[PDB]
Amino acid sequence: YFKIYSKHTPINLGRDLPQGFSALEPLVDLPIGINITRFQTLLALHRSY
Amino acid sequence: FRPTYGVGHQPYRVVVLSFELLHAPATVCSTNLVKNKCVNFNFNG
Ligand SMILES: *[C@@H]1O[C@H](CO)[C@@H](O)[C@H](O)[C@H]1NC(C)=O
Repeated sequence: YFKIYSKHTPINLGRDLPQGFSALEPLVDLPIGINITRFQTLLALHRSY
Repeated sequence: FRPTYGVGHQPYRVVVLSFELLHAPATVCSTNLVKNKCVNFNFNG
């Protein structure tokens, strides 16, 4: 089960990963068994700076 | 595919069904409701 636990948080902060509790709720579950032994992020920023 | 052909030459459709017993299964598988009284529930298993 590839479970994706997602939670967006638009909170005020001067630096990333600030103080405060925000539980990660489950969003999408995938009932497909695949061997994920490696990982990369598809980052098609295009408009990047 | 002629109508005059016999059973040996007549089209016999073949559609394969193969249920796979792999690791991740599918949901290939409901009463009504009561309001207030003692019953047995199988709500979602
Ligand atoms: C890949 O993942 C599936 C699901 O967890 C598992 O059944 C299978 O054995 C894995 N394959 C191998 C041999 O790594």
